[PDB]
Amino acid sequence: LQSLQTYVTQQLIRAAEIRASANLAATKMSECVLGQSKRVDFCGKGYHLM
Amino acid sequence: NLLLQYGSFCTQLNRALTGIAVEQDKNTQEVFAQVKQIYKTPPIKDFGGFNFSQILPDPSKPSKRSFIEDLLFNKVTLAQKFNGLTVLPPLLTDEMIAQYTSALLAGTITSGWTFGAGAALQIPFAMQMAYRFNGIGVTQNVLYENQKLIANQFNSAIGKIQDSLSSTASALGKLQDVVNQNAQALNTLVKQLSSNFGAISSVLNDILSRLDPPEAEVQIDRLITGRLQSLQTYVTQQLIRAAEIRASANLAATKMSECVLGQSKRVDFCGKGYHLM
Amino acid sequence: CTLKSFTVEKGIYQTSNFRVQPTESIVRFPNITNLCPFGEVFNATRFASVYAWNRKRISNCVADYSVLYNSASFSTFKCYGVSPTKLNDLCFTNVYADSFVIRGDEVRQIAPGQTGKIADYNYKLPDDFTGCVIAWNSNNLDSKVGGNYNYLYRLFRKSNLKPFERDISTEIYQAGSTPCNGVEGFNCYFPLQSYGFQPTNGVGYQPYRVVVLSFELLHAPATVCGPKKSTNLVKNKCVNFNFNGLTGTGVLTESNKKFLPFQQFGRDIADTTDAVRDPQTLEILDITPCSFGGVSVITPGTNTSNQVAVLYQGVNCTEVPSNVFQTRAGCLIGAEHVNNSYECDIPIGAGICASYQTQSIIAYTMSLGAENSVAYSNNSIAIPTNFTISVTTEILPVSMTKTSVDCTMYICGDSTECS
Amino acid sequence: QVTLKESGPTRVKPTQTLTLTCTFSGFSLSTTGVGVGWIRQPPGKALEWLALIYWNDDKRYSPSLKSRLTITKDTSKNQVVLTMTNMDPVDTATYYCARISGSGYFYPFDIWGQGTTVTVSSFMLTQPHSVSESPGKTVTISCTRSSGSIASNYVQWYQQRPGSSPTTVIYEDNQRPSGVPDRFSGSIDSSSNSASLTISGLKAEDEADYYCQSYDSSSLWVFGGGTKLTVL
Amino acid sequence: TQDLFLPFFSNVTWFHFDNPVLPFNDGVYFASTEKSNIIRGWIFGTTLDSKTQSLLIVNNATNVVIKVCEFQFCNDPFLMESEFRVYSSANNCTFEYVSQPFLMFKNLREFVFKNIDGYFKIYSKHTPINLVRDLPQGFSALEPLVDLPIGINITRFQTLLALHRGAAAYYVGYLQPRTFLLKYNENGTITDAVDCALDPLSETK
Ligand SMILES: *[C@@H]1O[C@H](CO)[C@@H](O[C@@H]2O[C@H](CO)[C@@H](O)[C@H](O)[C@H]2NC(C)=O)[C@H](O)[C@H]1NC(C)=O
Ligand SMILES: *[C@@H]1O[C@H](CO)[C@@H](O)[C@H](O)[C@H]1NC(C)=O
Ligand SMILES: *[C@@H]1O[C@H](CO)[C@@H](O)[C@H](O)[C@H]1NC(C)=O
Ligand SMILES: *[C@@H]1O[C@H](CO)[C@@H](O)[C@H](O)[C@H]1NC(C)=O
Ligand SMILES: *[C@@H]1O[C@H](CO)[C@@H](O)[C@H](O)[C@H]1NC(C)=O
Ligand SMILES: *[C@@H]1O[C@H](CO)[C@@H](O)[C@H](O)[C@H]1NC(C)=O
Ligand SMILES: *[C@@H]1O[C@H](CO)[C@@H](O)[C@H](O)[C@H]1NC(C)=O
Ligand SMILES: *[C@@H]1O[C@H](CO)[C@@H](O)[C@H](O)[C@H]1NC(C)=O
Ligand SMILES: *[C@@H]1O[C@H](CO)[C@@H](O)[C@H](O)[C@H]1NC(C)=O
Ligand SMILES: *[C@@H]1O[C@H](CO)[C@@H](O)[C@H](O)[C@H]1NC(C)=O
Ligand SMILES: *[C@@H]1O[C@H](CO)[C@@H](O)[C@H](O)[C@H]1NC(C)=O
Ligand SMILES: *[C@@H]1O[C@H](CO)[C@@H](O)[C@H](O)[C@H]1NC(C)=O
Repeated sequence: LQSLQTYVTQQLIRAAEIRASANLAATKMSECVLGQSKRVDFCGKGYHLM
Repeated sequence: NLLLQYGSFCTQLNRALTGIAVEQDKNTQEVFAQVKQIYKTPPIKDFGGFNFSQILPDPSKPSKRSFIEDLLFNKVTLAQKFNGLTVLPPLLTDEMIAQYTSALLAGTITSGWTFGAGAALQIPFAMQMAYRFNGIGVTQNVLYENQKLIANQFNSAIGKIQDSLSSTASALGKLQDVVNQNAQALNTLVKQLSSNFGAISSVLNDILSRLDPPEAEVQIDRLITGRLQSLQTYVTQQLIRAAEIRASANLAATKMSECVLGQSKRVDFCGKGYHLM
Repeated sequence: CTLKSFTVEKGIYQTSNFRVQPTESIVRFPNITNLCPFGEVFNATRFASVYAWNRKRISNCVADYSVLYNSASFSTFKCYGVSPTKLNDLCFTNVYADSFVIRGDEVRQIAPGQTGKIADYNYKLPDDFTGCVIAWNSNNLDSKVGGNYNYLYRLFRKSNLKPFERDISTEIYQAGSTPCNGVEGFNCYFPLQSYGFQPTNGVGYQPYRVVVLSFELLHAPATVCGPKKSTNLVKNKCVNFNFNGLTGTGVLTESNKKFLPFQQFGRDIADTTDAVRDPQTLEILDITPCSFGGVSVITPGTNTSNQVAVLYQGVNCTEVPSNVFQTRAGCLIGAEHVNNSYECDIPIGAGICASYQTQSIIAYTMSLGAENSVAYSNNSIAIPTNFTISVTTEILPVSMTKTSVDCTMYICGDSTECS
Repeated sequence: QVTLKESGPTRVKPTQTLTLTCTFSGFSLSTTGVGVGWIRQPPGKALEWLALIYWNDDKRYSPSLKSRLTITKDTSKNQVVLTMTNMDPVDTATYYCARISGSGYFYPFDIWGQGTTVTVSSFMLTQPHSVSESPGKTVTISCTRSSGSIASNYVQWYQQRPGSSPTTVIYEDNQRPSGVPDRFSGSIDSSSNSASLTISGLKAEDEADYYCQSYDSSSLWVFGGGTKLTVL
Repeated sequence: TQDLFLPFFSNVTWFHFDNPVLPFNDGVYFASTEKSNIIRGWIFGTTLDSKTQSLLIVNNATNVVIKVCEFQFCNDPFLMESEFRVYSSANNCTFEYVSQPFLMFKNLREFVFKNIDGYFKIYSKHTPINLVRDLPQGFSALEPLVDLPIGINITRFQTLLALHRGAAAYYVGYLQPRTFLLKYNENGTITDAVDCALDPLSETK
């Protein structure tokens, strides 16, 4: 039971990082692809075109 | 011998600690190493009346640190070396971080935001300030007709920031809280070794000597389980805090990329009011 | 073996840990002083009579029993309550010494459960006695050519004498029914008689000096302990120690802190001992664990070369028993230091990185990058005349594998009792 | 394991003086209370003690043979030398070197050496000679003291199987050395002035000669006459 | 630390002439005012009679006499000298070890007596202070000087006053277990302490 609880806690911890990465990817897809971003280095080095 | 039959909990704990410790260098690299070249400020200081000597590095001091950085380092104060655990030194020293900050400052005061996208292009500071004023929606003629007043206001503001930072205000509490909580967690982990956990005594030698060896296992095992549970709790707390530290590092890296290497348009991201630089 | 693969990649990997073991295990103890007065009991020139045996109390001193063991004059040496081989280390509260002079054949009945004239009338020893009985021949001292007539013993007495009791009254014995009232008539005799000690008498008639030692244990703290030994000091090495019962393991070094006169050891941080006063020289010695740490191996990958370097973290590098270089994160062997600086290939720590020369492994200080100075002036600008477009790749994870684990099939495995 | 080596000349003449050397291994004579001794055993007559050397500089000699005995120690290479003069043909016997560790009143000769045979060329203790006992039922052997009391000093018992050195079976009148069978026991009869060795059940094999000893400052180590035990 | 400490701002009885017997109550804080050479020692015991042994401490002109011997004291024991009007008989004496005397705007003497685990522990210090008739201000830590392994029971005590043919003031306070927080300077000397139950502010501290 203790081993199972440790595994569950580790999975719960990793899920938060996965969700944060997914949120960042969704924001980047919304901003860089569907428009032209003005904030620097958000969609690559230099002046972002598309 | 009794611990080796419990499995591989300690391998997982060591892996978790290694994963926590390895990402601090990654955070520091992704925050401070955004520049590719070490730019040096020119020996001349003709910046149109602006005075940057309060933030430029001082060669009179051995590690070439800035005055405000010296005050910040002196303001922040305090682990120890003992049996059981050890502390690892960071990959990047303070001198390298200071050099990175100096290079970023020189690039941002000698070339504007051009160095953040490619090769650095020189430009007088007044024309860069006119660029920024045109960016915030004000014509450049008001700058060219009020240059001395703006320079004096900037110098007075820098002096006021120096006075406020030297006023022993509770502004450096963000780092002090992290240092204090890490220190107290480590101290609690160390002090948990003196607990009894239902055994006859906390001392292992007394248990193994006073009692008969084929019947002392019923006393050893409970102490082992208690110590393992305390270690697991400490590891879980460290893993939880690492996520907050990483999120703060990501926010700091984004702010450094956007506010310093360019002129931000989103409000309140780089200070109250219309952000200039 | 640790990576579970026959080929390894370039980098640094932690393999195992190392320790330093003790070698001496010294023990210290204070000076041995205030010896118990055994001399004035055995070597005393005056001895009491049988019926008026002396009694002496000895407490709060170390009792050295080796002098009695190695003495070559005692005739009998018997202990009736304790193992006599363990007298040198056992501790007791108080002890007593009883000394008298008796006939040689009378030494037999100085023992529990034995009956006799002295046993019943003069000196009775309880059956639960815990002590030793010592006697030796003293014919040359208590006997004279004219015959000694000073020692006395009781031979007429109405009732048996209880253990550890003394009767000094010398009133006449009432053998007859009529009260004698001090007259020296028939059935009225002196309850004491004298020994006819002569140098020409037999062995069974010669005087023998007897010393009886008794050991008692009470609820009071023990005072009469046995002597304890000590060893010499060793410094600047990993060694076990025992300072007045305080055990541990560490390196003993000199210290600059000044203890109070009544203080012994220090518990400054986390209730851990780090300084201990020496009980002999009254000096303060610092305590520090000798060494412990991990071992890391630096390799450029088995595809390139098989050469490796070994790094010990947090080591002064003087206890590790090739190029040896001392780094702030512990020394590493098999790597050659250089004056040059390059970009970091394999991180080590504290601004030190290692790489392959491409044919040896070298260690160097990190280089942050190329250093250039921009030509700044108050009337000069730089304007590009061309442009290039570039494409970059960025990868972000979005999800992982979905798994589900059941308890009864994992924890129990279709077992009814387990469920 | 601690062992002792003794060697020397075999032939000897009434006009010649011999010497014996016992070399010991596994222990050092510099240890506290450690001592090495010499005990001779005649072929058909009872064994007796000759001389002893302690860890410090003090020597013990048999009172009846003090003039003819001299023992020297050498801690440089762990050996002791015993020399005897005035050769007389009745001296022929088997010589042992044994180790004793303690004061003398208490500790018996725990470790004995190997038999060395020397042949010529050109306060008492009483013990029954022999007892015969059928197997199974218990048997006792007495050892009485001529002068004094048997309770004045400790009594130790030995057994000596043929072709071997004697081994302790009872020490300090109640204790048992490690490894001996539990059936061996001892007691003291204070009234009759005698000590008895009791074997509780003849369920094993015991073909040996049993001896008793005691210590006194005037008389030093003294051995009994011995008892021959056989199984019917 | 959690040990037997005298509470802060606690009442202590003040005497003057007289020497009544007082209960021990597992700890006693004894203080004697300055310019006072009358107090010589204390008598410790259970009933101060011939049934049970009693501890006697007397400081004379050059040394201190320590006896836990059997005693039968008088009604009012007291000490060109008129001395030793304290007992009438003393036999079966077990501990008789003489030690170095503790003492040879005069000094203020403070003593703490406690009997734990069969040991008698004495803590004392001397400092010259004014303000004869009141307990002074300031802070002071008492250092141990002697430990007697007597093992007897102590439930009552009485002080001994030297009389020549004379009133001296002394303070008596009783200890009880409660928690204190001690402060150590750069040396091993205790500088300040607080009581963890005196005030809510002290609880926060
Ligand atoms: C600007 O850069 C482009 C390349 O990005 C140059 O175009 C090349 O010029 C060289 C000159 O000989 C030719 O050989 C190549 O065929 C051209 N094209 C490419 C794709 O390389 C251009 O000359 C540069 N200058 C200007 C003024 O445009
Ligand atoms: C800039 O400020 C520093 C300190 O406030 C001062 O010493 C220096 O003279 C100033 N520079 C100019 C050009 O006024
Ligand atoms: C008595 O005297 C002898 C001879 O001087 C000495 O060896 C011994 O130590 C003394 N003390 C005792 C207790 O025998
Ligand atoms: C202990 O004895 C030694 C040797 O006589 C001496 O040097 C040392 O000062 C003594 N220590 C004490 C505390 O008496
Ligand atoms: C080994 O390294 C070389 C060059 O570094 C590379 O070309 C090759 O693919 C690598 N792997 C093998 C299996 O040779
Ligand atoms: C290692 O120990 C030696 C001897 O104490 C010392 O001289 C040296 O400075 C130590 N090394 C480091 C890196 O401090
Ligand atoms: C690096 O240069 C220094 C001179 O400052 C010299 O002492 C040292 O030996 C050099 N390093 C190596 C590995 O030769
Ligand atoms: C700055 O401007 C002055 C004129 O105001 C000029 O003399 C000087 O050369 C300029 N500085 C540089 C570096 O060109
Ligand atoms: C004082 O007591 C000591 C021992 O405690 C004694 O030697 C001395 O004679 C005593 N002095 C007087 C005057 O009674
Ligand atoms: C000790 O001596 C006292 C003298 O007052 C006496 O009353 C008591 O009975 C004695 N106790 C013993 C055990 O001798
Ligand atoms: C002290 O009190 C205990 C009970 O707590 C009692 O057993 C004992 O006899 C008393 N006297 C002594 C001297 O211990
Ligand atoms: C300790 O007390 C002494 C006075 O004897 C003083 O000089 C010193 O500064 C104090 N502190 C230390 C750390 O020695």
